[PDB]
Amino acid sequence: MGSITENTSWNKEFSAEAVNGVFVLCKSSSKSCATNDLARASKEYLPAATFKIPNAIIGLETGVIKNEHQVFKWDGKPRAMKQWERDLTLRGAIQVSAVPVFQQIAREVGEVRMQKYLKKFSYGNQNISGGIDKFWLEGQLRISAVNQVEFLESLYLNKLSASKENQLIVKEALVTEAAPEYLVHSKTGFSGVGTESNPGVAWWVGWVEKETEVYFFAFNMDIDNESKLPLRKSIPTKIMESEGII
Amino acid sequence: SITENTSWNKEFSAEAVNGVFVLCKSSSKSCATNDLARASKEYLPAATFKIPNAIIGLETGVIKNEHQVFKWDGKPRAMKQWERDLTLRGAIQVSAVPVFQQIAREVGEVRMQKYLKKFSYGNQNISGGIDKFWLEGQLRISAVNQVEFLESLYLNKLSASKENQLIVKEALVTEAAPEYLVHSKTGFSGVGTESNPGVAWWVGWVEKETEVYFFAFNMDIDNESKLPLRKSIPTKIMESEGII
Repeated sequence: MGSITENTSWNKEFSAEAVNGVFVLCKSSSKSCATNDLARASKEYLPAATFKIPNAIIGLETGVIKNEHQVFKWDGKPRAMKQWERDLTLRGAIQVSAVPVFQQIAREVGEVRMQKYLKKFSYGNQNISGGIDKFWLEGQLRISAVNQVEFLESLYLNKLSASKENQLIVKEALVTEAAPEYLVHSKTGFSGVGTESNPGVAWWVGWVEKETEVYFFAFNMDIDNESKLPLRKSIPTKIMESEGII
Repeated sequence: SITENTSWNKEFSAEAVNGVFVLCKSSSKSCATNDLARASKEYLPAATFKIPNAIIGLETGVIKNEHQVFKWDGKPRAMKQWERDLTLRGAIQVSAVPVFQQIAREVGEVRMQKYLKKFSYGNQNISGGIDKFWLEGQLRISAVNQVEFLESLYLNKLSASKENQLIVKEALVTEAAPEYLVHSKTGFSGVGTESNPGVAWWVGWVEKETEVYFFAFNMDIDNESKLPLRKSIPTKIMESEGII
Protein backbone atom coordinates (compact mmCIF):
# COMPACT_ATOMS: atom_id res chain seq x y z
CA MET A 1 0.00 0.00 0.00
CA GLY A 2 1.15 3.59 -0.72
CA SER A 3 -0.96 5.93 1.43
CA ILE A 4 -3.06 5.98 4.58
CA THR A 5 -5.67 8.55 5.67
CA GLU A 6 -7.74 8.89 8.82
CA ASN A 7 -11.51 8.98 8.61
CA THR A 8 -12.51 9.73 12.22
CA SER A 9 -16.19 9.42 11.18
CA TRP A 10 -15.63 5.66 11.15
CA ASN A 11 -15.65 5.71 14.96
CA LYS A 12 -19.46 6.01 14.84
CA GLU A 13 -19.86 2.22 14.75
CA PHE A 14 -17.28 1.60 17.46
CA SER A 15 -18.88 4.25 19.74
CA ALA A 16 -22.35 2.86 19.01
CA GLU A 17 -21.11 -0.49 20.33
CA ALA A 18 -18.79 0.90 23.06
CA VAL A 19 -15.84 -0.81 21.29
CA ASN A 20 -12.13 0.09 21.37
CA GLY A 21 -10.93 -1.01 17.95
CA VAL A 22 -9.59 -0.19 14.47
CA PHE A 23 -10.57 -0.75 10.87
CA VAL A 24 -8.24 -0.30 7.96
CA LEU A 25 -9.63 -0.53 4.45
CA CYS A 26 -7.42 -0.20 1.34
CA LYS A 27 -8.03 -0.07 -2.41
CA SER A 28 -5.56 -1.94 -4.57
CA SER A 29 -5.75 0.23 -7.70
CA SER A 30 -4.87 3.51 -5.96
CA LYS A 31 -2.80 1.75 -3.28
CA SER A 32 -4.62 3.96 -0.73
CA CYS A 33 -5.89 3.07 2.75
CA ALA A 34 -8.38 4.60 5.15
CA THR A 35 -8.77 3.99 8.91
CA ASN A 36 -10.74 5.37 11.92
CA ASP A 37 -7.57 5.62 13.99
CA LEU A 38 -3.99 5.87 12.70
CA ALA A 39 -2.56 5.14 16.13
CA ARG A 40 -4.39 1.85 16.74
CA ALA A 41 -3.84 0.85 13.10
CA SER A 42 -0.06 0.70 13.91
CA LYS A 43 -0.50 -0.90 17.38
CA GLU A 44 0.53 -4.59 17.42
CA TYR A 45 -1.50 -7.51 18.86
CA LEU A 46 -1.36 -11.34 19.15
CA PRO A 47 -2.63 -12.65 15.80
CA ALA A 48 -4.53 -15.63 17.26
CA ALA A 49 -6.20 -17.68 14.45
CA THR A 50 -5.23 -15.05 11.84
CA PHE A 51 -1.85 -16.80 12.08
CA LYS A 52 -3.34 -19.90 10.34
CA ILE A 53 -2.73 -17.95 7.11
CA PRO A 54 1.14 -17.84 7.28
CA ASN A 55 1.10 -21.30 9.03
CA ALA A 56 -0.87 -22.86 6.19
CA ILE A 57 1.67 -21.28 3.84
CA ILE A 58 4.77 -22.57 5.64
CA GLY A 59 3.25 -26.07 6.13
CA LEU A 60 2.66 -26.22 2.38
CA GLU A 61 6.13 -24.93 1.49
CA THR A 62 7.94 -27.27 3.91
CA GLY A 63 5.90 -30.26 2.67
CA VAL A 64 4.42 -30.74 6.16
CA ILE A 65 1.18 -30.24 4.21
CA LYS A 66 1.36 -32.46 1.07
CA ASN A 67 -1.00 -30.51 -1.19
CA GLU A 68 -4.49 -28.98 -1.04
CA HIS A 69 -6.22 -32.42 -1.02
CA GLN A 70 -4.57 -33.33 2.29
CA VAL A 71 -6.92 -34.99 4.81
CA PHE A 72 -6.16 -34.31 8.51
CA LYS A 73 -7.36 -37.52 10.07
CA TRP A 74 -9.05 -37.14 13.46
CA ASP A 75 -7.40 -39.62 15.88
CA GLY A 76 -10.46 -39.70 18.17
CA LYS A 77 -9.32 -37.79 21.27
CA PRO A 78 -11.65 -35.10 22.72
CA ARG A 79 -10.96 -31.64 21.23
CA ALA A 80 -11.84 -28.17 22.64
CA MET A 81 -14.83 -27.76 20.27
CA LYS A 82 -17.28 -30.34 18.87
CA GLN A 83 -16.73 -28.59 15.52
CA TRP A 84 -13.17 -30.02 15.48
CA GLU A 85 -13.97 -33.67 16.33
CA ARG A 86 -13.87 -34.85 12.69
CA ASP A 87 -11.51 -35.36 9.72
CA LEU A 88 -10.60 -32.07 8.00
CA THR A 89 -9.18 -30.65 4.74
CA LEU A 90 -7.05 -27.47 4.84
CA ARG A 91 -9.98 -25.18 4.00
CA GLY A 92 -12.07 -27.21 6.46
CA ALA A 93 -9.37 -26.85 9.16
CA ILE A 94 -9.12 -23.10 8.41
CA GLN A 95 -12.91 -22.46 8.29
CA VAL A 96 -13.68 -24.25 11.58
CA SER A 97 -10.41 -22.76 12.89
CA ALA A 98 -9.18 -26.09 14.31
CA VAL A 99 -6.25 -25.19 16.63
CA PRO A 100 -4.87 -28.78 17.22
CA VAL A 101 -4.35 -29.30 13.45
CA PHE A 102 -2.23 -26.13 13.12
CA GLN A 103 -0.47 -26.80 16.40
CA GLN A 104 0.60 -30.13 14.86
CA ILE A 105 1.61 -28.37 11.58
CA ALA A 106 3.61 -25.89 13.66
CA ARG A 107 5.30 -28.82 15.44
CA GLU A 108 6.27 -30.58 12.18
CA VAL A 109 7.40 -27.21 10.68
CA GLY A 110 9.69 -26.62 13.69
CA GLU A 111 11.10 -23.55 15.45
CA VAL A 112 13.84 -23.06 12.81
CA ARG A 113 11.69 -23.23 9.68
CA MET A 114 8.81 -21.26 11.29
CA GLN A 115 11.17 -18.48 12.38
CA LYS A 116 12.74 -18.09 8.95
CA TYR A 117 9.55 -17.73 6.95
CA LEU A 118 8.24 -15.01 9.30
CA LYS A 119 11.39 -12.92 8.49
CA LYS A 120 10.88 -13.42 4.73
CA PHE A 121 7.15 -12.57 5.16
CA SER A 122 7.93 -9.54 7.45
CA TYR A 123 5.29 -11.02 9.69
CA GLY A 124 4.71 -8.61 12.62
CA ASN A 125 7.44 -8.51 15.31
CA GLN A 126 8.44 -12.07 14.12
CA ASN A 127 8.75 -13.27 17.72
CA ILE A 128 7.83 -16.97 18.10
CA SER A 129 9.21 -17.54 21.64
CA GLY A 130 6.77 -19.08 24.16
CA GLY A 131 6.22 -22.56 22.65
CA ILE A 132 6.17 -23.64 18.97
CA ASP A 133 2.50 -24.70 19.36
CA LYS A 134 1.47 -21.72 21.54
CA PHE A 135 3.31 -18.60 20.37
CA TRP A 136 0.55 -17.13 18.17
CA LEU A 137 -2.02 -17.97 20.84
CA GLU A 138 -0.40 -16.99 24.18
CA GLY A 139 3.28 -16.23 23.28
CA GLN A 140 5.04 -13.00 22.22
CA LEU A 141 4.09 -12.70 18.53
CA ARG A 142 2.59 -9.29 17.66
CA ILE A 143 1.17 -7.86 14.39
CA SER A 144 -0.53 -4.60 13.49
CA ALA A 145 -3.61 -4.04 11.22
CA VAL A 146 -1.46 -2.08 8.71
CA ASN A 147 1.07 -5.05 8.69
CA GLN A 148 -1.81 -7.53 8.11
CA VAL A 149 -3.03 -5.59 5.03
CA GLU A 150 0.53 -5.54 3.68
CA PHE A 151 1.03 -9.28 4.26
CA LEU A 152 -2.36 -10.05 2.61
CA GLU A 153 -1.67 -7.79 -0.36
CA SER A 154 1.65 -9.65 -0.90
CA LEU A 155 -0.33 -12.88 -0.71
CA TYR A 156 -2.88 -11.63 -3.22
CA LEU A 157 -0.02 -10.69 -5.63
CA ASN A 158 1.83 -14.02 -5.08
CA LYS A 159 4.76 -11.99 -3.87
CA LEU A 160 5.41 -13.84 -0.62
CA SER A 161 8.44 -16.12 -0.39
CA ALA A 162 6.58 -19.30 -1.39
CA SER A 163 5.68 -21.11 -4.66
CA LYS A 164 2.85 -19.47 -6.57
CA GLU A 165 0.79 -22.66 -6.30
CA ASN A 166 1.03 -22.77 -2.48
CA GLN A 167 -0.13 -19.13 -2.28
CA LEU A 168 -3.03 -19.92 -4.63
CA ILE A 169 -3.93 -23.00 -2.55
CA VAL A 170 -4.13 -20.89 0.61
CA LYS A 171 -6.16 -18.08 -1.03
CA GLU A 172 -8.76 -20.63 -2.15
CA ALA A 173 -8.71 -22.03 1.42
CA LEU A 174 -9.56 -18.49 2.62
CA VAL A 175 -12.69 -18.07 0.47
CA THR A 176 -15.45 -17.23 2.96
CA GLU A 177 -18.26 -15.75 0.81
CA ALA A 178 -18.95 -16.13 -2.92
CA ALA A 179 -21.31 -14.19 -5.18
CA PRO A 180 -21.41 -13.44 -8.95
CA GLU A 181 -20.23 -9.87 -8.18
CA TYR A 182 -17.71 -10.38 -5.34
CA LEU A 183 -15.43 -12.89 -3.63
CA VAL A 184 -14.48 -12.61 0.04
CA HIS A 185 -11.28 -14.19 1.40
CA SER A 186 -11.05 -13.74 5.17
CA LYS A 187 -9.91 -15.17 8.53
CA THR A 188 -11.06 -14.38 12.06
CA GLY A 189 -8.92 -14.28 15.25
CA PHE A 190 -9.65 -14.36 19.02
CA SER A 191 -6.91 -14.66 21.62
CA GLY A 192 -9.24 -14.98 24.62
CA VAL A 193 -11.17 -12.68 26.97
CA GLY A 194 -7.99 -11.42 28.64
CA THR A 195 -7.52 -10.74 32.36
CA GLU A 196 -7.13 -7.91 34.87
CA SER A 197 -7.23 -4.62 32.90
CA ASN A 198 -5.58 -6.46 30.01
CA PRO A 199 -8.31 -7.46 27.52
CA GLY A 200 -7.92 -10.02 24.71
CA VAL A 201 -8.10 -9.10 21.02
CA ALA A 202 -10.48 -10.14 18.26
CA TRP A 203 -9.52 -9.87 14.57
CA TRP A 204 -11.06 -9.93 11.15
CA VAL A 205 -8.76 -9.65 8.13
CA GLY A 206 -9.12 -10.45 4.46
CA TRP A 207 -9.92 -8.90 1.10
CA VAL A 208 -12.85 -8.50 -1.25
CA GLU A 209 -12.43 -8.98 -4.99
CA LYS A 210 -15.20 -6.86 -6.63
CA GLU A 211 -15.57 -5.62 -10.21
CA THR A 212 -11.84 -5.13 -11.14
CA GLU A 213 -10.96 -3.78 -7.69
CA VAL A 214 -9.60 -5.43 -4.58
CA TYR A 215 -10.31 -4.11 -1.06
CA PHE A 216 -7.90 -5.33 1.59
CA PHE A 217 -9.05 -5.03 5.15
CA ALA A 218 -7.96 -5.65 8.72
CA PHE A 219 -10.08 -5.15 11.88
CA ASN A 220 -9.19 -5.68 15.48
CA MET A 221 -10.94 -4.80 18.73
CA ASP A 222 -10.34 -5.18 22.44
CA ILE A 223 -12.51 -7.86 23.99
CA ASP A 224 -13.22 -8.75 27.59
CA ASN A 225 -16.75 -10.05 27.01
CA GLU A 226 -16.98 -13.04 24.67
CA SER A 227 -20.49 -12.05 23.61
CA LYS A 228 -19.08 -8.88 21.94
CA LEU A 229 -17.28 -11.31 19.58
CA PRO A 230 -19.64 -11.04 16.52
CA LEU A 231 -18.70 -7.30 16.31
CA ARG A 232 -15.45 -8.35 14.66
CA LYS A 233 -17.56 -9.04 11.54
CA SER A 234 -20.51 -6.74 11.94
CA ILE A 235 -18.46 -3.56 12.40
CA PRO A 236 -16.27 -3.96 9.28
CA THR A 237 -19.35 -5.09 7.33
CA LYS A 238 -21.23 -1.92 8.32
CA ILE A 239 -18.30 0.26 7.15
CA MET A 240 -17.89 -1.75 3.92
CA GLU A 241 -21.63 -1.66 3.26
CA SER A 242 -21.49 2.11 3.86
CA GLU A 243 -18.78 2.30 1.22
CA GLY A 244 -20.99 0.33 -1.21
CA ILE A 245 -18.47 -2.52 -1.41
CA ILE A 246 -20.58 -5.54 -0.33
CA SER B 1 -19.32 -47.66 -14.31
CA ILE B 2 -22.51 -45.63 -14.50
CA THR B 3 -25.59 -46.91 -12.60
CA GLU B 4 -29.22 -45.82 -13.09
CA ASN B 5 -30.90 -44.36 -9.99
CA THR B 6 -34.58 -44.87 -10.77
CA SER B 7 -35.97 -42.33 -8.26
CA TRP B 8 -34.27 -39.33 -9.91
CA ASN B 9 -36.60 -39.24 -12.96
CA LYS B 10 -39.30 -38.03 -10.49
CA GLU B 11 -37.92 -34.44 -10.67
CA PHE B 12 -37.87 -34.55 -14.50
CA SER B 13 -41.53 -35.77 -14.84
CA ALA B 14 -42.76 -33.11 -12.40
CA GLU B 15 -41.52 -30.24 -14.62
CA ALA B 16 -42.11 -32.11 -17.88
CA VAL B 17 -38.39 -31.85 -18.72
CA ASN B 18 -36.21 -34.19 -20.78
CA GLY B 19 -32.78 -34.05 -19.26
CA VAL B 20 -30.08 -35.99 -17.48
CA PHE B 21 -28.25 -35.71 -14.18
CA VAL B 22 -24.94 -37.42 -13.59
CA LEU B 23 -23.52 -37.53 -10.03
CA CYS B 24 -20.18 -39.04 -8.93
CA LYS B 25 -18.97 -39.50 -5.39
CA SER B 26 -15.19 -39.37 -4.87
CA SER B 27 -14.30 -40.15 -8.48
CA SER B 28 -15.81 -40.80 -11.94
CA LYS B 29 -15.36 -44.61 -11.54
CA SER B 30 -18.61 -44.65 -9.54
CA CYS B 31 -21.35 -42.39 -10.94
CA ALA B 32 -25.14 -42.46 -10.83
CA THR B 33 -27.74 -41.16 -13.29
CA ASN B 34 -31.46 -41.00 -14.11
CA ASP B 35 -30.78 -42.14 -17.70
CA LEU B 36 -27.92 -44.25 -19.03
CA ALA B 37 -28.44 -43.39 -22.71
CA ARG B 38 -28.77 -39.58 -22.09
CA ALA B 39 -25.67 -39.48 -19.75
CA SER B 40 -23.30 -40.11 -22.67
CA LYS B 41 -25.31 -38.22 -25.30
CA GLU B 42 -23.28 -35.25 -26.64
CA TYR B 43 -24.59 -31.61 -26.63
CA LEU B 44 -23.28 -28.07 -27.37
CA PRO B 45 -21.23 -27.07 -24.31
CA ALA B 46 -22.34 -23.40 -24.52
CA ALA B 47 -20.85 -21.42 -21.61
CA THR B 48 -19.50 -24.58 -19.92
CA PHE B 49 -16.72 -24.28 -22.54
CA LYS B 50 -15.45 -21.12 -20.68
CA ILE B 51 -13.75 -23.73 -18.43
CA PRO B 52 -11.32 -25.35 -20.98
CA ASN B 53 -11.17 -21.94 -22.82
CA ALA B 54 -9.94 -20.21 -19.61
CA ILE B 55 -7.30 -22.94 -19.07
CA ILE B 56 -6.14 -22.76 -22.70
CA GLY B 57 -5.97 -18.96 -22.56
CA LEU B 58 -3.68 -19.21 -19.52
CA GLU B 59 -1.50 -22.00 -20.95
CA THR B 60 -0.90 -20.09 -24.18
CA GLY B 61 -0.08 -16.76 -22.52
CA VAL B 62 -3.19 -15.32 -24.10
CA ILE B 63 -4.36 -14.61 -20.51
CA LYS B 64 -1.26 -13.29 -18.76
CA ASN B 65 -2.23 -14.51 -15.28
CA GLU B 66 -4.97 -14.55 -12.64
CA HIS B 67 -5.03 -10.70 -12.36
CA GLN B 68 -5.49 -10.11 -16.07
CA VAL B 69 -8.18 -7.44 -16.64
CA PHE B 70 -10.24 -7.87 -19.84
CA LYS B 71 -10.88 -4.31 -20.90
CA TRP B 72 -14.20 -3.32 -22.47
CA ASP B 73 -13.69 -1.44 -25.76
CA GLY B 74 -16.88 0.59 -25.29
CA LYS B 75 -18.70 -1.28 -28.12
CA PRO B 76 -22.22 -2.84 -27.79
CA ARG B 77 -22.28 -6.23 -26.05
CA ALA B 78 -25.22 -8.65 -26.03
CA MET B 79 -25.88 -8.20 -22.24
CA LYS B 80 -25.58 -4.89 -20.31
CA GLN B 81 -23.79 -6.79 -17.50
CA TRP B 82 -20.91 -7.60 -19.95
CA GLU B 83 -20.36 -3.93 -20.77
CA ARG B 84 -17.48 -3.27 -18.39
CA ASP B 85 -13.91 -4.31 -17.61
CA LEU B 86 -13.92 -7.77 -16.13
CA THR B 87 -11.50 -9.98 -14.34
CA LEU B 88 -11.28 -13.69 -15.14
CA ARG B 89 -13.69 -14.66 -12.28
CA GLY B 90 -15.89 -11.72 -13.26
CA ALA B 91 -16.10 -12.87 -16.91
CA ILE B 92 -16.78 -16.52 -15.81
CA GLN B 93 -19.42 -15.42 -13.26
CA VAL B 94 -21.49 -13.23 -15.62
CA SER B 95 -20.63 -15.61 -18.48
CA ALA B 96 -19.22 -12.80 -20.69
CA VAL B 97 -19.28 -14.42 -24.10
CA PRO B 98 -17.27 -11.70 -25.94
CA VAL B 99 -14.34 -11.94 -23.49
CA PHE B 100 -14.10 -15.65 -24.31
CA GLN B 101 -14.62 -15.12 -28.03
CA GLN B 102 -11.53 -12.83 -28.04
CA ILE B 103 -9.67 -15.36 -25.94
CA ALA B 104 -10.52 -18.01 -28.54
CA ARG B 105 -9.52 -15.84 -31.52
CA GLU B 106 -6.04 -15.19 -29.97
CA VAL B 107 -5.59 -18.85 -29.12
CA GLY B 108 -6.29 -19.65 -32.76
CA GLU B 109 -7.64 -22.78 -34.45
CA VAL B 110 -4.36 -24.84 -34.37
CA ARG B 111 -3.75 -24.39 -30.64
CA MET B 112 -7.47 -24.72 -29.75
CA GLN B 113 -7.67 -28.05 -31.57
CA LYS B 114 -4.44 -29.35 -29.88
CA TYR B 115 -5.70 -28.58 -26.33
CA LEU B 116 -9.12 -30.11 -26.91
CA LYS B 117 -7.35 -33.32 -28.14
CA LYS B 118 -5.12 -33.07 -24.99
CA PHE B 119 -8.14 -32.59 -22.65
CA SER B 120 -10.33 -35.26 -24.32
CA TYR B 121 -13.01 -32.59 -24.56
CA GLY B 122 -16.13 -34.05 -26.15
CA ASN B 123 -16.00 -34.83 -29.88
CA GLN B 124 -13.11 -32.29 -30.02
CA ASN B 125 -14.88 -30.74 -33.04
CA ILE B 126 -14.09 -27.04 -33.34
CA SER B 127 -15.69 -26.58 -36.76
CA GLY B 128 -18.01 -23.58 -37.13
CA GLY B 129 -15.89 -20.45 -36.47
CA ILE B 130 -13.00 -19.94 -33.92
CA ASP B 131 -15.16 -17.47 -31.95
CA LYS B 132 -18.32 -19.67 -32.00
CA PHE B 133 -17.79 -23.43 -32.32
CA TRP B 134 -18.96 -23.94 -28.72
CA LEU B 135 -22.01 -21.68 -29.29
CA GLU B 136 -23.44 -22.86 -32.58
CA GLY B 137 -20.72 -25.03 -34.17
CA GLN B 138 -20.07 -28.75 -34.23
CA LEU B 139 -18.66 -29.08 -30.71
CA ARG B 140 -20.47 -31.65 -28.56
CA ILE B 141 -19.83 -33.06 -25.10
CA SER B 142 -21.70 -35.46 -22.74
CA ALA B 143 -22.49 -35.16 -19.02
CA VAL B 144 -20.20 -38.14 -18.40
CA ASN B 145 -17.37 -36.41 -20.28
CA GLN B 146 -17.92 -33.12 -18.34
CA VAL B 147 -17.61 -35.06 -15.09
CA GLU B 148 -14.39 -36.76 -16.34
CA PHE B 149 -12.95 -33.39 -17.38
CA LEU B 150 -13.85 -31.68 -14.10
CA GLU B 151 -12.33 -34.59 -12.21
CA SER B 152 -9.03 -34.08 -14.09
CA LEU B 153 -9.22 -30.37 -13.30
CA TYR B 154 -9.97 -31.05 -9.64
CA LEU B 155 -6.98 -33.42 -9.41
CA ASN B 156 -4.74 -30.99 -11.34
CA LYS B 157 -4.37 -33.72 -13.93
CA LEU B 158 -5.14 -31.79 -17.11
CA SER B 159 -2.31 -30.96 -19.53
CA ALA B 160 -1.65 -27.55 -18.07
CA SER B 161 0.35 -26.07 -15.22
CA LYS B 162 -1.12 -26.75 -11.75
CA GLU B 163 -1.03 -23.02 -11.14
CA ASN B 164 -3.33 -22.43 -14.12
CA GLN B 165 -5.66 -25.22 -13.02
CA LEU B 166 -5.77 -23.65 -9.56
CA ILE B 167 -6.53 -20.21 -11.10
CA VAL B 168 -9.49 -21.55 -13.08
CA LYS B 169 -10.72 -23.55 -10.10
CA GLU B 170 -10.90 -20.37 -7.96
CA ALA B 171 -12.66 -18.53 -10.79
CA LEU B 172 -15.32 -21.25 -10.63
CA VAL B 173 -16.15 -20.89 -6.93
CA THR B 174 -19.92 -20.14 -6.81
CA GLU B 175 -20.86 -20.83 -3.21
CA ALA B 176 -18.85 -20.93 -0.02
CA ALA B 177 -19.61 -22.22 3.49
CA PRO B 178 -17.56 -23.62 6.41
CA GLU B 179 -18.44 -27.24 5.51
CA TYR B 180 -18.60 -27.03 1.71
CA LEU B 181 -17.41 -25.21 -1.40
CA VAL B 182 -19.15 -25.39 -4.79
CA HIS B 183 -17.26 -24.73 -8.05
CA SER B 184 -19.68 -24.66 -11.01
CA LYS B 185 -20.56 -23.27 -14.44
CA THR B 186 -23.93 -22.84 -16.21
CA GLY B 187 -24.47 -23.05 -20.01
CA PHE B 188 -27.39 -22.33 -22.31
CA SER B 189 -27.16 -22.80 -26.09
CA GLY B 190 -30.46 -21.00 -26.76
CA VAL B 191 -34.05 -22.12 -27.39
CA GLY B 192 -33.52 -24.09 -30.60
CA THR B 193 -35.92 -24.32 -33.56
CA GLU B 194 -39.00 -26.39 -34.63
CA SER B 195 -38.41 -29.88 -33.11
CA ASN B 196 -34.75 -29.09 -32.31
CA PRO B 197 -34.52 -27.85 -28.66
CA GLY B 198 -31.56 -25.95 -27.21
CA VAL B 199 -29.60 -27.33 -24.29
CA ALA B 200 -29.12 -25.92 -20.75
CA TRP B 201 -26.29 -27.00 -18.42
CA TRP B 202 -25.16 -26.91 -14.81
CA VAL B 203 -21.87 -28.73 -14.18
CA GLY B 204 -19.17 -28.65 -11.46
CA TRP B 205 -18.23 -30.19 -8.14
CA VAL B 206 -18.88 -29.85 -4.39
CA GLU B 207 -16.02 -30.22 -1.85
CA LYS B 208 -17.91 -31.32 1.33
CA GLU B 209 -16.29 -32.49 4.59
CA THR B 210 -13.54 -34.85 3.25
CA GLU B 211 -15.48 -35.90 0.11
CA VAL B 212 -15.83 -34.50 -3.41
CA TYR B 213 -18.94 -34.83 -5.58
CA PHE B 214 -18.72 -34.17 -9.35
CA PHE B 215 -22.01 -33.37 -11.15
CA ALA B 216 -23.29 -32.68 -14.67
CA PHE B 217 -26.88 -31.68 -15.51
CA ASN B 218 -28.39 -30.96 -18.86
CA MET B 219 -31.83 -30.48 -20.21
CA ASP B 220 -33.58 -29.77 -23.50
CA ILE B 221 -35.06 -26.25 -23.39
CA ASP B 222 -37.23 -24.27 -25.85
CA ASN B 223 -38.24 -21.55 -23.41
CA GLU B 224 -35.86 -19.14 -21.64
CA SER B 225 -38.38 -18.95 -18.74
CA LYS B 226 -37.73 -22.66 -17.97
CA LEU B 227 -34.03 -21.79 -17.45
CA PRO B 228 -33.89 -21.84 -13.57
CA LEU B 229 -34.76 -25.57 -13.72
CA ARG B 230 -31.09 -26.07 -14.70
CA LYS B 231 -30.19 -25.19 -11.08
CA SER B 232 -33.26 -26.35 -9.13
CA ILE B 233 -33.59 -29.92 -10.53
CA PRO B 234 -29.90 -30.78 -9.71
CA THR B 235 -29.92 -28.87 -6.42
CA LYS B 236 -33.07 -30.88 -5.50
CA ILE B 237 -31.23 -34.14 -6.17
CA MET B 238 -28.09 -33.02 -4.28
CA GLU B 239 -30.15 -31.74 -1.34
CA SER B 240 -31.98 -35.08 -1.12
CA GLU B 241 -28.58 -36.87 -0.95
CA GLY B 242 -27.40 -34.50 1.82
CA ILE B 243 -24.62 -32.98 -0.27
CA ILE B 244 -25.70 -29.29 -0.21
